[PDB]
Amino acid sequence: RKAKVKATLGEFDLRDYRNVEVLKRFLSETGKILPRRRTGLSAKEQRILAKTIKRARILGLLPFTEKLVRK
Amino acid sequence: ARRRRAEVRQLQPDLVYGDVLVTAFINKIMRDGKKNLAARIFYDACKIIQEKTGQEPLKVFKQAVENVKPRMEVRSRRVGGANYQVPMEVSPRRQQSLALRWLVQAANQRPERRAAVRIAHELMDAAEGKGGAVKKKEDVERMAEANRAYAHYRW
Amino acid sequence: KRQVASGRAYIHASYNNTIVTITDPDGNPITWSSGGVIGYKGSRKGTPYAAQLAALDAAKKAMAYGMQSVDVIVRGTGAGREQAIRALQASGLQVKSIVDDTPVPHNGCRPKKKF
RNA sequence: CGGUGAAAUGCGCAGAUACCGGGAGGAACGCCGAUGGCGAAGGCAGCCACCUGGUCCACCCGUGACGCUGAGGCGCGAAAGCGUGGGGAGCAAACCGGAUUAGAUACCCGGGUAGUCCACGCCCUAAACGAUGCGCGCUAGGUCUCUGGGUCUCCUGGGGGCCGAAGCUAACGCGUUAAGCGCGCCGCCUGGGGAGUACGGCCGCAAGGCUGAAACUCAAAGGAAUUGACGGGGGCCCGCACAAGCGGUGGA
Ligand SMILES: [Mg+2]
Ligand SMILES: [Mg+2]
Ligand SMILES: [Mg+2]
Ligand SMILES: [Mg+2]
Ligand SMILES: [Mg+2]
Ligand SMILES: [Mg+2]
Ligand SMILES: [Mg+2]
Ligand SMILES: [Mg+2]
Ligand SMILES: [Mg+2]
Ligand SMILES: [Mg+2]
Ligand SMILES: [Mg+2]
Ligand SMILES: [Mg+2]
Ligand SMILES: [Mg+2]
Ligand SMILES: [Mg+2]
Ligand SMILES: [Mg+2]
Ligand SMILES: [Mg+2]
Ligand SMILES: [Mg+2]
Ligand SMILES: [Mg+2]
Ligand SMILES: [Mg+2]
Ligand SMILES: [Mg+2]
Ligand SMILES: [Mg+2]
Ligand SMILES: [Mg+2]
Ligand SMILES: [Mg+2]
Ligand SMILES: [Mg+2]
Ligand SMILES: [Mg+2]
Ligand SMILES: [Mg+2]
Ligand SMILES: [Mg+2]
Ligand SMILES: [Mg+2]
Ligand SMILES: [Mg+2]
Ligand SMILES: [Mg+2]
Ligand SMILES: [Mg+2]
Ligand SMILES: [Mg+2]
Ligand SMILES: [Mg+2]
Ligand SMILES: [Mg+2]
Ligand SMILES: [Mg+2]
Ligand SMILES: [Mg+2]
Ligand SMILES: [Mg+2]
Repeated sequence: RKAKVKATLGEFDLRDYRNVEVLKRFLSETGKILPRRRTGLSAKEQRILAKTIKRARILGLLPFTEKLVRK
Repeated sequence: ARRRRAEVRQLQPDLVYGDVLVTAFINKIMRDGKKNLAARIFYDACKIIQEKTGQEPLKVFKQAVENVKPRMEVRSRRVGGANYQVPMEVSPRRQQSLALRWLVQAANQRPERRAAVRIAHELMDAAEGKGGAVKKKEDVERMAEANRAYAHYRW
Repeated sequence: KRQVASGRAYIHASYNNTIVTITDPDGNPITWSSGGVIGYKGSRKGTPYAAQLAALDAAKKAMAYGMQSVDVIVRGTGAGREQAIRALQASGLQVKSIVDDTPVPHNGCRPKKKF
């Protein structure tokens, strides 16, 4: 239990593909859509999120991929 | 040694200087259990050393070992193609032991007619940094960082 | 001839060989070096030591073009990718950043039989 | 540079590789992604909108036995493969060249045509597998999971898994997702090899497919489980077995 992104957030719309400030938090240091293990999301939730992020990337708002910066 | 680690033999201290290193060396000189002849070849070689340098042979001795002690060596490993010559650092004891052996082995090479001298000279030369005692140290140390390209197949 | 203050150090390590090119802050290469340029033949180029060499020579040629600092980009999985970095790190160039940008297809060309 | 155990073929001073920017093209969609979902099967995953099938739950409103199965028929049917046309990045049968090896004529490396991709028409086979036909009723429970409903501690449907009562089984195993207890209906089996061969008939442009023998010959062919042995299988352990040494044999 490193940190669950379900808790660090109030309530939001999972079908909202424009809410970058939320969505941003379900991706990794790379653009990669986090695993349900780190998202804490339901089984149904994760599939919905999944599509919303895809929609939003295609819109230009979220990244397909990043580059890992050795921090 | 498959069950346990073998426990190093504790040697008897030398009969003139007390340094166990003296004895260790002596043993390596002798052959066929001829310990008396050995001591004589040692201690007479000290006399030549005490003669032709003036200082104390014990210490020329205890110095000629540091200058043959190899700081690391090459051992052997086989991976997935054949046998890449691997480098690896050399323990406390193995150094001391390799040294004594090498001193004697190459002391015995020298042209000098008599044993006591041959020891005395190599025990002097090497004590400074020359003579095939060191050149077989400066050899095993050479291949240590000449095949350091293969220094990632370590154990 | 030119004078290059800061720059880029790109490190592309194969399983077979590690190449390092150094460029200007616009990304145009200045001098480069590899494991074979170091003067190795086959299997031996793809080696944490060969790579430590490739990097060192790369920065050697480089600091002669006035090189002072570098941002580092590594592309690839492979031996001495890590060595190439540390070689750069302790070469005399101040290492501003490190990044990995190994290209991961988002599932495109069918690979060769042995993958 | 690439490439392998090592290496060459190949590519490179017509400037390659590595690096930045521009452009074209094809093919497949990383993360989510699951041991998950949907489908009658074959099969189906970037995103969007349109057209469209199956399906589950609640309400218990309408019909009033209208149901189940199904020879033949008809339609669907992975991959490869055929015909015409388009397309061709990557890959890659055959084929070309490098190595390996006693020899490779394969496994490894560098190339490369069909093909892989789209449309249209064929082909119709499979370890097309749960190797388990469909429908219905009956016979402890536990646990994990996808997905509905409720007076949502828990209760109640429909899927997907693991473990198990009774029972069944040659055993392995199955066990409310039955291989248990029963009824209905279809398909199929009847010793091994010969053989999915022959002949005949049907389909097919072809490649070939479906249907399918006997003579002969063997006395077994088989399934599961047991002990052992062996493995260029795994795990732990030991012997001067290797290693670390000292001294020899092999030469005279
Ligand atoms: Mg032990
Ligand atoms: Mg480019
Ligand atoms: Mg083209
Ligand atoms: Mg199903
Ligand atoms: Mg299937
Ligand atoms: Mg009613
Ligand atoms: Mg009525
Ligand atoms: Mg009525
Ligand atoms: Mg029906
Ligand atoms: Mg029917
Ligand atoms: Mg077909
Ligand atoms: Mg096809
Ligand atoms: Mg065709
Ligand atoms: Mg054509
Ligand atoms: Mg050939
Ligand atoms: Mg090939
Ligand atoms: Mg090719
Ligand atoms: Mg009901
Ligand atoms: Mg439920
Ligand atoms: Mg169930
Ligand atoms: Mg069971
Ligand atoms: Mg029982
Ligand atoms: Mg039932
Ligand atoms: Mg039965
Ligand atoms: Mg028969
Ligand atoms: Mg018969
Ligand atoms: Mg048949
Ligand atoms: Mg056939
Ligand atoms: Mg057949
Ligand atoms: Mg026929
Ligand atoms: Mg015909
Ligand atoms: Mg058939
Ligand atoms: Mg059997
Ligand atoms: Mg064994
Ligand atoms: Mg031995
Ligand atoms: Mg011998
Ligand atoms: Mg003899």
